Amino acid sequence: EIVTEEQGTVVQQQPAPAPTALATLATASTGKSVEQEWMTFFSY
Amino acid sequence: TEEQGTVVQQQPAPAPTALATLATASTGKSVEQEWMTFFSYHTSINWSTVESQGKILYSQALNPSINPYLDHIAKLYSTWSGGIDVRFTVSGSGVFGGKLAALLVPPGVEPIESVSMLQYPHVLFDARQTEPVIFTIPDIRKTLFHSMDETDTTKLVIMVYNELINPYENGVENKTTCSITVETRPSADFTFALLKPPGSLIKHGSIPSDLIPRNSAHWMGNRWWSTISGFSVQPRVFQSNRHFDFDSTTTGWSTPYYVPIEIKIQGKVGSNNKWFHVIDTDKALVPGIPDGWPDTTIPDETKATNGNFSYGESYRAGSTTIKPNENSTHFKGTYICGTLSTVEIPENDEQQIKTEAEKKSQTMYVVTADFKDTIVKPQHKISPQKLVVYFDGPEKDLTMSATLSPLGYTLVDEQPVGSVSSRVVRIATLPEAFTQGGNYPIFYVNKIKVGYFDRATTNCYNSQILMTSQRLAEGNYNLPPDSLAVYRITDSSSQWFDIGINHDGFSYVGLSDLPNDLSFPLTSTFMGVQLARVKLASKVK
Amino acid sequence: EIVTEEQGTVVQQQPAPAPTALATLATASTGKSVEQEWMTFFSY
Amino acid sequence: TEEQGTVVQQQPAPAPTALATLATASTGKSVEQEWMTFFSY
Repeated sequence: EIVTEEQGTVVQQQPAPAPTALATLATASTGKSVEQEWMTFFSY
Repeated sequence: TEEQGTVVQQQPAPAPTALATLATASTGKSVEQEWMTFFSYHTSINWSTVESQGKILYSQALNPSINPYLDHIAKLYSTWSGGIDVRFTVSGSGVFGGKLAALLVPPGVEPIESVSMLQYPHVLFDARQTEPVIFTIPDIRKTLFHSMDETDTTKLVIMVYNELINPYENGVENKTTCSITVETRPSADFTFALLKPPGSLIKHGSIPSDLIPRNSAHWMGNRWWSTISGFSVQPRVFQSNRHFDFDSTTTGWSTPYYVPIEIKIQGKVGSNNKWFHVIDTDKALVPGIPDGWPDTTIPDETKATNGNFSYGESYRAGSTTIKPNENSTHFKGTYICGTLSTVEIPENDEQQIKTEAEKKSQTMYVVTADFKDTIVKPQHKISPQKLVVYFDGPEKDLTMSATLSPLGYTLVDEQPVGSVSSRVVRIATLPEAFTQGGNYPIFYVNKIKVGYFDRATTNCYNSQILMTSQRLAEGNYNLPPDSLAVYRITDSSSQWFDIGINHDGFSYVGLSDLPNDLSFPLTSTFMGVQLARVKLASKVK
Repeated sequence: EIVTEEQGTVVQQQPAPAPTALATLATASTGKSVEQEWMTFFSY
Repeated sequence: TEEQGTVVQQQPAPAPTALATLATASTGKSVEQEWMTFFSY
């Protein structure tokens, strides 16, 4: 059959934490807010 | 609180928002980071019915590099965190049989090609897959985030569970293959952190993912400029000149490039010989030694007598034997170098030299050794004093400057160039690499023009590919001294084998001997970093 | 299997915009109205 | 009333307060002058 761009069966595996919680700890330390930060400052 | 600078009002104003709308309507813009809405080619895997249980067909660690877009963007940042989905699309025949096991190896653990790895939680997909399998690699870490230099992350491994099998296949020694394409898509929780000041370095060091060119067509040697044509597995590899390590250090006297050798000779009255001394040189790395001065020396001792090429009939193409005694050539193990010489006519006193100055230029034969006016002794420890040139040089007190460019080599025997410690020139020490645990070191081979023979050529060893020497020289790379920068080489056939680069700069292979039948139009791809203690992978017949 | 004259599964492509938008832009600049325009005017 | 100097906006911002929280959670910070909560030789 036909397979699109994100198509595909996703399998789950034993060693596997909480993606979200980890993400938060990162942005917490990082300070991430906007995805394209180079749009918020002037570059030489 | 306050932004530096004052906003002024310009007349031509961007005021319209509709313009944007129009743009959007005709382009169909939705999301801002499109690479997150689709899988993109990463690598391909050819699963063969010869590859047995336990073999690893794929092993990558979570890193921006496993994705085209992710990677190109990472160059802008200094921090990343999050996982990435890896989608495998197996495409074989519905009549085949076989399973493939997937497993996630936590950070701090190096996987090995053993079924032991399966005494750990693992899922498996079959050879006759219908819909793609997506494995999402979690980002297990003990730090709020990752530093662009970090490599020790979760590793995805694909091992052969049950050997692929084809019924319709003949019983005769043959083999069928089942192709599998690997793509990636950054998971939702994936993100780049702080921007990195363009031009800045990575304190701990950039990952060595570009030390070997993608096409073997751009593989020049760090010893001879000719492009690589083969490899040679040796229980010990060594070299010093133009060989750089990950610290960017070099025990040599030349840069990672090939440039003309500006030299300065001096002749003296009454000299029945033709060997000369080098008194000075312009462009030079190590003070006194000319940048690019050949790395090989003469074989044995011999009287400094004028002579020409001369090889017995033991060198006539057709004889599988060569007696090194027939070779009467005195300037053996010498590097042929085209030249453009000039003479410094002394002040107005006696222009008896203006005669030797107007003479046409000769091609000098360079080498490195000790020069006792009567006999030339082979010296493998270079110094501004052991620089020796040989040709039809003037027999009158003089000072001549020349600019030469190595083009060939005075053949000595069947053995390849620089395949022996003793004949390898060095200054302080001589870098080396020995076989370590199933991983043998290699020499990159390329052809070099020879002596008086026809358009013939002999083999020349090289410790690094010119580029590795360049990158490693001008770059800020890094990797644990107990690891290897692994790359996978694929020939223009179904053959391939991994190459690991040592911190010292030498390359290894997981075989005790590489094939000859290698269809040379080659292609290399970075695999990642592995403990040296693990046997480099390969699939060769 | 028998395939008719218009038979076929339509698959949607990732990089594709909304037709209706561009569509009208055309109709608007072009003034398109009927189809066999030659039905609406006498020709020499 | 006025503080000498002008505050400008830098990009890498300290904005996160959670960082502090994490610090605090793993160190167990309570009081600011710890030497006041115990006798010392």
